[PDB]
Amino acid sequence: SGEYPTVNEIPVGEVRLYQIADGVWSHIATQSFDGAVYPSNGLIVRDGDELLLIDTAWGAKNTAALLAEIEKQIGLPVTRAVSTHFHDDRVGGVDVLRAAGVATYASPSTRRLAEAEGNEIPTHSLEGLSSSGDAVRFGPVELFYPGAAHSTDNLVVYVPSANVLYGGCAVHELSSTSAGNVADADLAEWPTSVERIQKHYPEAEVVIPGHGLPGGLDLLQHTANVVKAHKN
Ligand SMILES: C[C@H](OCc1ccc(CN)cc1)c1cccc2c(-c3ccc(CS(C)(=O)=O)c(Cl)c3)c(C(=O)O)[nH]c12
Ligand SMILES: [Zn+2]
Ligand SMILES: [Zn+2]
Repeated sequence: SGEYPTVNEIPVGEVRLYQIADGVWSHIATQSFDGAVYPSNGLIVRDGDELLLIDTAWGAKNTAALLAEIEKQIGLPVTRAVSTHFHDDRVGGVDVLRAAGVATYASPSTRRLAEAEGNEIPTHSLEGLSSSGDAVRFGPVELFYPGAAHSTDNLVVYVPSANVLYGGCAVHELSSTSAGNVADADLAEWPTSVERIQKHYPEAEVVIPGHGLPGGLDLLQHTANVVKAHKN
């Protein structure tokens, strides 16, 4: 009823949307992984009379439910999707999107890692993002590669019309006490990559983590703090 959704409002298989700003929503879903249940976020950005989707809802059935929820709540077609790294919470559901006519995109780094891992593979490669600090436009957003952090391929997304920074899994929520799933992370480089985000997007007003509650710019420093403490 208006607060940011959590698993206690989200059975696995259901999707909720949350209005972030004019023409910007997050999507929230829950999934089971290794015997525990987790929430995860993605983004939806209005692109004229179409929608740009950032990240799947972590699974085929969740992503089908996401498309149905978008039709119910927004009613504009999702035409393109970008996955911000190669893990299942970002690409799991790409096959569903592709069969629903959505054009799916990711960096070549993400595509190679997804393929090697056996995860679903976005169709189209996003060039121009291979060096840290790189940025490219994609419809109503800017895609930015900050360097290795949560994963070597992680991208962040900025919505300039609303000063919304979608950090994906390189950014953690304020209540977090650990750095999440670090199996593919670079804990030593992560703070430097976060510093690059801070320098590039100093006017961000909303910061959205890959998992958990949005907040403000403090999520960036908090993420560096939790990562440094995990490393140590
Ligand atoms: C889908 C993704 O795959 C990662 C992966 C990597 C490698 C392998 C081996 N090839 C297999 C899978 C995945 C799966 C499960 C958990 C996570 C978490 C996560 C973990 C703990 C917490 C704290 S919490 C809520 O427990 O208190 C939080 Cl927030 C987030 C993240 C994340 O940090 O982004 N990503 C996750
Ligand atoms: Zn991940
Ligand atoms: Zn994640």
